[PDB]
Amino acid sequence: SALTQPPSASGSPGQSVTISCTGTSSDVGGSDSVSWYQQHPGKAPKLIIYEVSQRPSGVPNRFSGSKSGNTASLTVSGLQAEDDADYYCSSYGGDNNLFFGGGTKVTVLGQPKAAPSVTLFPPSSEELQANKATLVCLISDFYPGAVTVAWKADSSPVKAGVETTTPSKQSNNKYAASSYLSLTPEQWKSHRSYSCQVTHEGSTVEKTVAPTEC
Amino acid sequence: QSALTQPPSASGSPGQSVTISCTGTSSDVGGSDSVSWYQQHPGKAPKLIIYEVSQRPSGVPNRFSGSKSGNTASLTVSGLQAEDDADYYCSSYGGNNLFFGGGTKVTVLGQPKAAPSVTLFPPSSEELQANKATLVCLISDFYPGAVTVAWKADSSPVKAGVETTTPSKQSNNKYAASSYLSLTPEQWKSHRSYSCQVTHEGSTVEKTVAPTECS
Repeated sequence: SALTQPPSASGSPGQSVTISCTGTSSDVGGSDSVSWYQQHPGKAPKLIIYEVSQRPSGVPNRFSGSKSGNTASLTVSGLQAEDDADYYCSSYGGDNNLFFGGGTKVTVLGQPKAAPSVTLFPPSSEELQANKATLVCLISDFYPGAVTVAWKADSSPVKAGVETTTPSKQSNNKYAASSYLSLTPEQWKSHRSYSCQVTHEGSTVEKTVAPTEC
Repeated sequence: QSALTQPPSASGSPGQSVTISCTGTSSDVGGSDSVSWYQQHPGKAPKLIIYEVSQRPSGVPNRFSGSKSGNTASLTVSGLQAEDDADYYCSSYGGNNLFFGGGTKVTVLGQPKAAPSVTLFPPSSEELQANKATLVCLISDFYPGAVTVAWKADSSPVKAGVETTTPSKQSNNKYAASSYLSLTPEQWKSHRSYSCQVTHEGSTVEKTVAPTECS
């Protein structure tokens, strides 16, 4: 039996948002065992409130928890991009039962546009010794999290051997991805250069690398 | 690092059994019979599946069993079913605070296992000229799509400046990710080496790179 949370809530940077967690007299209304967890997709939930109002060590004083009757509430003030996450409440009930809310996705509205930083790496000596010549185009610090990548061998398009990872949000709240091109040492040494062209929000960043002169 | 230690992953095929551990100290896991286990499917609420070491809440099948020996609690899932593929967490009371593990991803194998290809790249000449010395540890062609990365500066663990992408399925239906360490040129040039350690299916692969006079 789930506790009741709104599926979504939102706020702009620096604003406050309050989200609720409705249970029954025998769980939320029954004791001070209400906890709140903040979870970024693909990461473990982080405890932000326990015993209705208590913050663990390291949780900013911007997160406040309270309860009135059968409804617990979490308020997040001075919203920051890192606060954009899923929030789950829980409460013990009778008979060793532990109830969880269905989660609230809190959206921090209007986050700033950010162009990608692109760094193109030529093949490592270890992999060239291992008869491999992979290039990696590291793409970081971009927002929103959608990019397209094209590769060139000299000035010509590369139509095979390309993989680009699905962008993931990193600790600076901006996206990262890597495009990698698996070349043979012969393909790498036979061209004057390779280039990675990253398109983000209609603007392209191009980087070029060439076989070592060392 | 979480208060209790759980292995980052486990796997098995349908019908197999898996056992996952949760290690603490004598003041938490080994001090009482208060270990709880929680199951969580991506994008869904966690669910309590074991409490007080061995107790199953109503409706949790007997395929799930919990035990404890000294400072280590264990959860066994027998006859693995598709619905068991999830993240599993433990918790315990401590000397009367609550301590948690960092979670174990349990994968019900959907295709053959595949060990990752790990390629470690030193700083590129262009970024060094731009006063950056980012290293990239490319990890590809692995299954299950669960990986843990750690970096070392010489033999010392380095946590600061590390970012690792969430694994994503590539055109060959295997996973890829990259881990990048944002060093300054001073940090890069002043150490003997830097290493990328990739853990997958309980085994660790390490790659090391060191500065050169010419890039």
